[PDB]
Amino acid sequence: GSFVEMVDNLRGKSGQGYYVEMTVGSPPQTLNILVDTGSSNFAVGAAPHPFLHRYYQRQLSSTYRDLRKGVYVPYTQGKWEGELGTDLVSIPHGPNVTVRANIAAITESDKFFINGSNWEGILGLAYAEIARPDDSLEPFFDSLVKQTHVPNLFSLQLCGAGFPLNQSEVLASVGGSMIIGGIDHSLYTGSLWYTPIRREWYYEVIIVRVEINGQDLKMDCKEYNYDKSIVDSGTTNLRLPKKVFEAAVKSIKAASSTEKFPDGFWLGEQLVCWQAGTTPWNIFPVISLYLMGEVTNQSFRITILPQQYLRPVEDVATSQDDCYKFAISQSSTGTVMGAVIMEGFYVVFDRARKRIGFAVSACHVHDEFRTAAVEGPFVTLDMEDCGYNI
Ligand SMILES: CCCN(CCC)C(=O)c1cc(C)cc(C(=O)N[C@@H](Cc2cc(F)cc(F)c2)[C@H](O)[C@H]2C[C@@H](OCc3ccccc3)CN2)c1
Repeated sequence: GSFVEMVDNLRGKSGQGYYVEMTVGSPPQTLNILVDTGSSNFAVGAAPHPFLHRYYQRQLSSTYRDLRKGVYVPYTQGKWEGELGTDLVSIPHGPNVTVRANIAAITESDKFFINGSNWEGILGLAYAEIARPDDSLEPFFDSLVKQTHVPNLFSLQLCGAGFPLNQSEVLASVGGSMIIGGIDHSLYTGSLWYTPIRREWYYEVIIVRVEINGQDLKMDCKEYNYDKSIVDSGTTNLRLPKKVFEAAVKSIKAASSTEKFPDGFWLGEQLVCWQAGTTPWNIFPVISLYLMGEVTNQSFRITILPQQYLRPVEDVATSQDDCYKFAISQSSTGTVMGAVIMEGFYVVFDRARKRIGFAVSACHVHDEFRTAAVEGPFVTLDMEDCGYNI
């Protein structure tokens, strides 16, 4: 591991997001910021909000510059409205550099901030193409690279605990690592496999095959990427296109058929609980996603365990049972490889080489019988046809 200063700089959990500490302004104002590879705006609470115990105070920053422009960002989930400006930004546990970056000062929001998440802003790490108001608003990471010598690459190790973290525990627990400008080899085991970034807007990839316990889901691969497939730390669940979700759930139900679960469970809405330590991991199937490789006609697969797709939640009775929610849900906007999927892997966003790398995470949750995996190569033909074109 060559980036010790950035190792263990993340906190949080899949259900509320993973955040990194940042400072904005002069003198520096410390804020916790949601790491979001699924959007491209850097925005911070800039006005009192019931769920915020701190916010960006522009009038206290001598380096604050007003862009005299409003900004609106409607995500899939919530939304916020703000005022554009620029200011000096640093990452305490990051590269020892300070950059001037665009900042959306959030003045109004709806279903955006999360009670108890401990974060006050969002760091959109994707490309300018999806930045609001438009692509002229340079994203933070682009500014970082243009203004410093930091390599155009970042890597994420999101660490799920495998069990519930109460409010005090999640504040004292290490949630992972965001290595800015490099790859830290202590964060993964085995080899890194790379899939092409199809197009630079979201971190778009192409899934070419899906297996549930080795059984081919057997759908036209274009269905897996309808209308796109993205890697998104800002979404908890693995979200799948309607038809793919229907097929996957039918197969996961068939594989786990020795136990019957209520429809509410499969809808990702209700928890299921087992007596302490008795979660029947073995009845649940592993899920493999095959991704386009960088070599013509070659693919590789990432394999996740139910310890990734079943999200630990506290029992509504705080009892001693081990409880979980099904973290796979339906999408109308394409596949979203969310945080629960990212928790099984060290993910390298190699912007410089337009590729995303995956390796088994040194912090993925597993059991003595099965582990997450990244394996290759596989001969795969016509993978370009798996991509969707509007
Ligand atoms: C339930 C709260 C949120 N949690 C739990 C915590 C992560 C979730 O699991 C969850 C569930 C769903 C169904 C959606 C989102 C979501 O929108 N997540 C947002 C980031 C985000 C927004 C927010 F309001 C609150 C957040 F905690 C994080 C991502 O950017 C999506 C948006 C989409 O790109 C659209 C887009 C639009 C404009 C500009 C750029 C991109 C692809 N990536 C998050």
